[PDB]
Amino acid sequence: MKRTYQPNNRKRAKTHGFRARMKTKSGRNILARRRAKGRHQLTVSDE
Amino acid sequence: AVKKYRPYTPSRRQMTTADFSGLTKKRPEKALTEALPKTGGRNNRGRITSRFIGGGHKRLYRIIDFKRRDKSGVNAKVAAIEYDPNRSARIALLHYADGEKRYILAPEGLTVGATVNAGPEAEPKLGNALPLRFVPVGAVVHALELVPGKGAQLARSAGTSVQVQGKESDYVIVRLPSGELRRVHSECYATIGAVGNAEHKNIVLGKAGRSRWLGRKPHQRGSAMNPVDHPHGGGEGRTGAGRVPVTPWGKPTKGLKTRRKRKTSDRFIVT
RNA sequence: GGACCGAACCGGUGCCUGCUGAAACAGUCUCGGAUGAGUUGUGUUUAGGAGUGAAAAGCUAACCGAACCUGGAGAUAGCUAG
RNA sequence: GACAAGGGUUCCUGGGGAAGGGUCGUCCGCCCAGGGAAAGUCGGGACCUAAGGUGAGGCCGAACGGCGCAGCCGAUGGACAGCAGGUCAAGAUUCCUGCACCGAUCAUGUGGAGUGAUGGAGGGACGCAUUACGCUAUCCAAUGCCAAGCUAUGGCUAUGCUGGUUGGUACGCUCAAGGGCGAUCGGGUCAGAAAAUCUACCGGUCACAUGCCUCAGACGUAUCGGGAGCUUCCUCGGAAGCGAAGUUGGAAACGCGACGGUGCCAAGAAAAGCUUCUAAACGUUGAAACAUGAUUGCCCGUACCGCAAACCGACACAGGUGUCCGAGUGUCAAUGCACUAAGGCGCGCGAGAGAACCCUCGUUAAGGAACUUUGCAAUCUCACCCCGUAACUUCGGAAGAAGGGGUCCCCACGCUUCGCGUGGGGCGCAGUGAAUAGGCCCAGGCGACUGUUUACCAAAAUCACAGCACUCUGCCAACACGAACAGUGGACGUAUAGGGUGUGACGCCUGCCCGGUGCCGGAAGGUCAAGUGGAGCGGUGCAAGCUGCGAAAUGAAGCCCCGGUGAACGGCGGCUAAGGUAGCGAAAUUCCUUGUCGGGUAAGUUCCGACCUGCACGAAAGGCGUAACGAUCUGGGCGC
RNA sequence: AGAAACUUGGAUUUCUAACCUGAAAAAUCACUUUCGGGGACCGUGCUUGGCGGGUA
Ligand SMILES: CC[C@H]1OC(=O)/C=C/[C@H](C)[C@@H](O[C@@H]2O[C@H](C)C[C@H](N(C)C)[C@H]2O)[C@@H](C)C[C@@H](C)C(=O)/C=C/[C@H]2O[C@@H]2[C@]1(O)CO[C@@H]1O[C@H](C)[C@@H](O)[C@@H](OC)[C@H]1OC
Ligand SMILES: [Mg+2]
Ligand SMILES: [Mg+2]
Ligand SMILES: [Mg+2]
Ligand SMILES: [Mg+2]
Ligand SMILES: [Mg+2]
Ligand SMILES: [Mg+2]
Ligand SMILES: [Mg+2]
Ligand SMILES: [Mg+2]
Ligand SMILES: [Mg+2]
Ligand SMILES: [Mg+2]
Ligand SMILES: [Mg+2]
Ligand SMILES: [Mg+2]
Ligand SMILES: [Mg+2]
Ligand SMILES: [Mg+2]
Ligand SMILES: [Mg+2]
Ligand SMILES: [Mg+2]
Ligand SMILES: [Mg+2]
Ligand SMILES: [Mg+2]
Ligand SMILES: [Mg+2]
Ligand SMILES: [Mg+2]
Ligand SMILES: [Mg+2]
Ligand SMILES: [Mg+2]
Ligand SMILES: [Mg+2]
Ligand SMILES: [Mg+2]
Ligand SMILES: [Mg+2]
Ligand SMILES: [Mg+2]
Ligand SMILES: [Mg+2]
Ligand SMILES: [Mg+2]
Ligand SMILES: [Mg+2]
Ligand SMILES: [Mg+2]
Ligand SMILES: [Mg+2]
Ligand SMILES: [Mg+2]
Ligand SMILES: [Mg+2]
Ligand SMILES: [Mg+2]
Ligand SMILES: [Mg+2]
Ligand SMILES: [Mg+2]
Ligand SMILES: [Mg+2]
Ligand SMILES: [Mg+2]
Ligand SMILES: [Mg+2]
Ligand SMILES: [Mg+2]
Ligand SMILES: [Mg+2]
Ligand SMILES: [Mg+2]
Ligand SMILES: [Mg+2]
Ligand SMILES: [Mg+2]
Ligand SMILES: [Mg+2]
Ligand SMILES: [Mg+2]
Ligand SMILES: [Mg+2]
Ligand SMILES: [Mg+2]
Ligand SMILES: [Mg+2]
Ligand SMILES: [Mg+2]
Ligand SMILES: [Mg+2]
Ligand SMILES: [Mg+2]
Ligand SMILES: [Mg+2]
Ligand SMILES: [Mg+2]
Ligand SMILES: [Mg+2]
Ligand SMILES: [Mg+2]
Ligand SMILES: [Mg+2]
Ligand SMILES: [Mg+2]
Ligand SMILES: [Mg+2]
Ligand SMILES: [Mg+2]
Ligand SMILES: [Mg+2]
Ligand SMILES: [Mg+2]
Ligand SMILES: [Mg+2]
Ligand SMILES: [Mg+2]
Ligand SMILES: [Mg+2]
Ligand SMILES: [Mg+2]
Ligand SMILES: [Mg+2]
Ligand SMILES: [Mg+2]
Ligand SMILES: [Mg+2]
Ligand SMILES: [Mg+2]
Ligand SMILES: [Mg+2]
Ligand SMILES: [Mg+2]
Ligand SMILES: [Mg+2]
Ligand SMILES: [Mg+2]
Ligand SMILES: [Mg+2]
Ligand SMILES: [Mg+2]
Ligand SMILES: [Mg+2]
Ligand SMILES: [Mg+2]
Ligand SMILES: [Mg+2]
Ligand SMILES: [Mg+2]
Ligand SMILES: [Mg+2]
Ligand SMILES: [Mg+2]
Ligand SMILES: [Mg+2]
Ligand SMILES: [Mg+2]
Ligand SMILES: [Mg+2]
Ligand SMILES: [Mg+2]
Ligand SMILES: [Mg+2]
Ligand SMILES: [Mg+2]
Ligand SMILES: [Mg+2]
Ligand SMILES: [Mg+2]
Ligand SMILES: [Mg+2]
Ligand SMILES: [Mg+2]
Ligand SMILES: [Mg+2]
Ligand SMILES: [Mg+2]
Repeated sequence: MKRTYQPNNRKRAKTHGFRARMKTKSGRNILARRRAKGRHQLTVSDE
Repeated sequence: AVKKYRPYTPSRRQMTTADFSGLTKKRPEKALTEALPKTGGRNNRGRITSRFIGGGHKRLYRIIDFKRRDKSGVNAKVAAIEYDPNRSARIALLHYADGEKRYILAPEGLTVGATVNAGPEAEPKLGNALPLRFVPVGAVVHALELVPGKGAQLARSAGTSVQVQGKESDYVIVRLPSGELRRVHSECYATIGAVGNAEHKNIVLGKAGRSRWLGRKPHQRGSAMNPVDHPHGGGEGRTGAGRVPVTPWGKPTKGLKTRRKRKTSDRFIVT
């Protein structure tokens, strides 16, 4: 009955982290998209 | 000359394993061993390519000297003969009068402590490495170079002979273990005699686990699959219509060789 | 010793119980493996007609004969409702 | 009980009581405020490298982008100096106490000169199972020691009872298993790019036991702690002082000695630190290194939950969660079972009642499967000794076959102890006295076998499997991912190899049919694109010329045509190319069907055996057998 | 109809600077080079026709 979400600070920082989004173009597109929405840090790194 | 077992288990009844008594028991000899087996079942970009590779006992690499060209005129003593995990064809450690160790393939019948030699002035003794121009007609050799330099390539698995045939200028006919006839440059080096461990064909891996220990992994039939997965697969019951491989083609007698420059450099290839 | 019995551990055989559950797959009892083709941690690599798969069209973040999200997009609806 | 992950103040104190808490609530993991978290030595970083990631130059590519050597990043691994105690309400190898250690910089002296790299050497550098010797942790006994007191119920008056019984450090000609060991001179340049006094090879010499070197651990002396308890105060229950003893016997690790031994094959990381050598450079008055004193010690993590009410599950959820410790008695052994220590808890509604019915249990007359689709379910069996044990077999096995006996307490005698044998005696319905512990057999179908699978209705007769066969591939291999003359897998592989395909241990075997299709080979002829060729036909112009169309001949692969090809797709029949060789047959195949006969039963639509009339078996989509195996499916029997 | 020359095409053959490719002090690349082997082939760019349930 192990469930889907098994936390992990290095996992989450690695995939999803701001350095990871900034790497690929399409990630930087997620960054421009969220900034445009004015999200309170959509970037997952250190909120 | 191969081990057997009483049927004390269902799978030891057939299992057989090779003789080791002739192998010197010694570690692979550090510094001659880049190890880094780095087992890799897949392909350059993360896709599987040759199906069914899978982990077996970790190996280390022994760096064979497949050319033996720079020690010409320099005698070497046979230090020992050893298992090689990756070669199916025991290696022979070599202590040169230069005082540098080097591995070689083990010729069948190469006793420990024999002297061996390389270079054009080298008698066609067992284990010597000399050019094909200097090999007498009909002689049996292994560890031959496809090109002068670049190293040997054609006679390397255990029991593999290549017998010399004729001699055109700047070239030498030969019979490959496959039986094809090949012109080959007289400047290529080769080693005298057949490859050793000749009886390796007859070991019978007695159980599944053995093929797993070797790193081969269970090998699916198409007929067991589903149409989605493979052409033979699907259908209620069992069979198949048209016989073709994974992605489609012949597996009976579709010629696979192309129309290459190599095609001019061999006589009567078949079988 | 892909040997035996058998805890841990991995599993899931038959019955019952549970069925607005204690639980969106479980419990007691029973049962298979248990030095091996074994079990497990961390790091990491392969993905959508694509990956993986001792092969069920299985699995690919709780319903995969082709995932999710956004978008084309108010798709089209000889059909049903109003 | 201690951790990692994850959580994020949930920790401690003082308050609170709306809401969360399945009821309550004066309480709480809830609300409010204040405090608590201490490191040269533990983990990480200023060190190292693996998979993987990244990558100046470099190789590709409609863009964006994909690769890729050195290099760099990256612990899950390598390297590395501290132990014993005390104690906040709340931290502790971090603070305090006692002693110790590590690098750095400097000063005094000894020394007295050589230091010695981005480069060489060696070394760090490793598997699995099993196993001898010694030892500690640690546990057990007692009329050993120490401390306390009482005891009474019937008795004991202590040889009863309860509790305790050593950790660190330093010295030691004390004991001590186990464990590691070559030393050297010279030679060859052809060996480490060069060098080298380092390493590799060759040779001259002792390289027997030995001989060195090493202390696990023990004993002892000292010393710093600790120590059962005791003393006083007491603001409700804490605080501070003092402090005995430390025996003899036994058991024992997966820890230590260790990098021990032996056997095995599937043959068991890298790099730095580290030890040697030189190049270069400085230095050869003032060097290395040693000693003593000093100053010096950065950054991050430490609270609390952490098998769970503090993490994943929407919950204070019966689920899930990697490592480490995990005492005692009994019982062949054990992390098993029963009771229990330390420790932790009684699961955040409660009280009555003692109807139907439902769940989970205990017993049951006579009968014993008559139940039913089926013995489904639940009984029966049950551990360890002893005797005994079949067809069949691949000679291993079937086998824990089947079956029978023993099992407790006491005395004596014997023995290899704990324990056991023997003899005699005692008690109960009963002695593995409670708990953990197989029901067995005959006979078939299918698969040889262990294994694998439909996360969440299918575990199988499915997949895989060893073995077998065909076929492909000569190496920039065949095949496979791919923007692609990049790169990569195959593979640092080489025909005893690798891909594909079907078959599926083992044994006897594997028949007839190349017409159709695929494949392999042939090649006189038929056919066949673009292109080469340009006969001729037409427009326009007065003309030169410019222009539309276009025929023969010639022109590849391919197909027609010929031959072969079956563990190639395939076929082997009707009241064609061939027409079933062995084997088996009412079958997992049989329609008519409950075929007919027999066996089993009182009675047999099932099941076993025969027959053949095979609707519509048959030889690697393998045929027929086959010991062993099976939570397989089918029929019987014993026991219950 | 016999010779010379300009030749232009086709096929056999052979050669070497294009190009491919391998060892050596410098691991992918670049270099010298000894050189070595292949070699106007292959690879690739455009076009011709065949095959093409692999895919759509
Ligand atoms: C009882 C178990 C489940 O029901 C069924 O299987 C079936 C129920 C009906 C009888 C059936 O109706 C029939 O359809 C027919 C086509 C026609 C017929 N007509 C003639 C009337 C009709 O009668 C269905 C389709 C009706 C429909 C409402 C439906 O889809 C109900 C779905 C699920 O709620 C039910 C469950 O109760 C959930 O049980 C789950 O079991 C798992 C194993 C658990 O892990 C757990 O999952 C977390 C649990 O909860 C999900
Ligand atoms: Mg913010
Ligand atoms: Mg951050
Ligand atoms: Mg034998
Ligand atoms: Mg695939
Ligand atoms: Mg196979
Ligand atoms: Mg299938
Ligand atoms: Mg299907
Ligand atoms: Mg298909
Ligand atoms: Mg069928
Ligand atoms: Mg098919
Ligand atoms: Mg394929
Ligand atoms: Mg076993
Ligand atoms: Mg499973
Ligand atoms: Mg379980
Ligand atoms: Mg069993
Ligand atoms: Mg078993
Ligand atoms: Mg597809
Ligand atoms: Mg799913
Ligand atoms: Mg969810
Ligand atoms: Mg869909
Ligand atoms: Mg619409
Ligand atoms: Mg539209
Ligand atoms: Mg439509
Ligand atoms: Mg944390
Ligand atoms: Mg509290
Ligand atoms: Mg309240
Ligand atoms: Mg309030
Ligand atoms: Mg309340
Ligand atoms: Mg209330
Ligand atoms: Mg409080
Ligand atoms: Mg690094
Ligand atoms: Mg690397
Ligand atoms: Mg990259
Ligand atoms: Mg790389
Ligand atoms: Mg680490
Ligand atoms: Mg340390
Ligand atoms: Mg450290
Ligand atoms: Mg300190
Ligand atoms: Mg206190
Ligand atoms: Mg604490
Ligand atoms: Mg302490
Ligand atoms: Mg020196
Ligand atoms: Mg021992
Ligand atoms: Mg006593
Ligand atoms: Mg006592
Ligand atoms: Mg003492
Ligand atoms: Mg480095
Ligand atoms: Mg703590
Ligand atoms: Mg914290
Ligand atoms: Mg819970
Ligand atoms: Mg677990
Ligand atoms: Mg224990
Ligand atoms: Mg115990
Ligand atoms: Mg015990
Ligand atoms: Mg227990
Ligand atoms: Mg608790
Ligand atoms: Mg009675
Ligand atoms: Mg009876
Ligand atoms: Mg009846
Ligand atoms: Mg009946
Ligand atoms: Mg019946
Ligand atoms: Mg039953
Ligand atoms: Mg017999
Ligand atoms: Mg016997
Ligand atoms: Mg049997
Ligand atoms: Mg058995
Ligand atoms: Mg009696
Ligand atoms: Mg009796
Ligand atoms: Mg009992
Ligand atoms: Mg009981
Ligand atoms: Mg039957
Ligand atoms: Mg099976
Ligand atoms: Mg299922
Ligand atoms: Mg799954
Ligand atoms: Mg099931
Ligand atoms: Mg290339
Ligand atoms: Mg099959
Ligand atoms: Mg046949
Ligand atoms: Mg019958
Ligand atoms: Mg029938
Ligand atoms: Mg009868
Ligand atoms: Mg009858
Ligand atoms: Mg039936
Ligand atoms: Mg019959
Ligand atoms: Mg059949
Ligand atoms: Mg067949
Ligand atoms: Mg079969
Ligand atoms: Mg049969
Ligand atoms: Mg099984
Ligand atoms: Mg059944
Ligand atoms: Mg039965
Ligand atoms: Mg075309
Ligand atoms: Mg289609
Ligand atoms: Mg078509």
